[PDB]
Amino acid sequence: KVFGRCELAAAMKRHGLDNYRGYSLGNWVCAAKFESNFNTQATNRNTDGSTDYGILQINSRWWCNDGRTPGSRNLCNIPCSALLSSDITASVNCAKKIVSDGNGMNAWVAWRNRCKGTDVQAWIRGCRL
Ligand SMILES: [Cl-]
Ligand SMILES: [Cl-]
Ligand SMILES: [Cl-]
Ligand SMILES: [Cl-]
Ligand SMILES: [Cl-]
Ligand SMILES: [Cl-]
Ligand SMILES: [Cl-]
Ligand SMILES: [Cl-]
Ligand SMILES: [Cl-]
Ligand SMILES: [Cl-]
Ligand SMILES: [Cl-]
Ligand SMILES: [Cl-]
Ligand SMILES: [Cl-]
Ligand SMILES: [Cl-]
Ligand code: NA
Ligand code: NA
Ligand code: NA
Ligand code: NA
Ligand code: NA
Ligand code: NA
Ligand code: NA
Ligand code: NA
Repeated sequence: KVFGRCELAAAMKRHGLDNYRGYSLGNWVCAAKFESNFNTQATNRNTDGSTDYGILQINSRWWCNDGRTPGSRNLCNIPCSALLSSDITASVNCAKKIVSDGNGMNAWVAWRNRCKGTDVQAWIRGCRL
């Protein structure tokens, strides 16, 4: 599923991401834009052989099991495929664990490089929330 910008903002807010660990909703929407272009089915392979899955490109190195990432962990206790669902529950629940692990949203390189310090409010501008 490819979410609309405000559609995704609403879904994230409902799932408790607005101001989760202090990160306003616009941060999450911005992260999602640059990670996946709002596409739940997005996948990308990392240089180390791990793979990123879903709207927030959660990595199989630590967070989900895909059966093909040697020496990796599955800290969200989910098959990586669950992160590709049209229902973003699994992605959000896992993102909550990731963002709580010490480095906040810096875990998402694209957030650090493209959203951090920017006017992220613009990402939820005009949305009925
Ligand atoms: Cl779609
Ligand atoms: Cl957009
Ligand atoms: Cl809502
Ligand atoms: Cl915001
Ligand atoms: Cl992989
Ligand atoms: Cl994801
Ligand atoms: Cl990696
Ligand atoms: Cl594995
Ligand atoms: Cl594990
Ligand atoms: Cl599994
Ligand atoms: Cl959803
Ligand atoms: Cl933080
Ligand atoms: Cl990570
Ligand atoms: Cl900011
Ligand atoms: Na899009
Ligand atoms: Na497996
Ligand atoms: Na799926
Ligand atoms: Na999803
Ligand atoms: Na889900
Ligand atoms: Na950018
Ligand atoms: Na930017
Ligand atoms: Na920010």
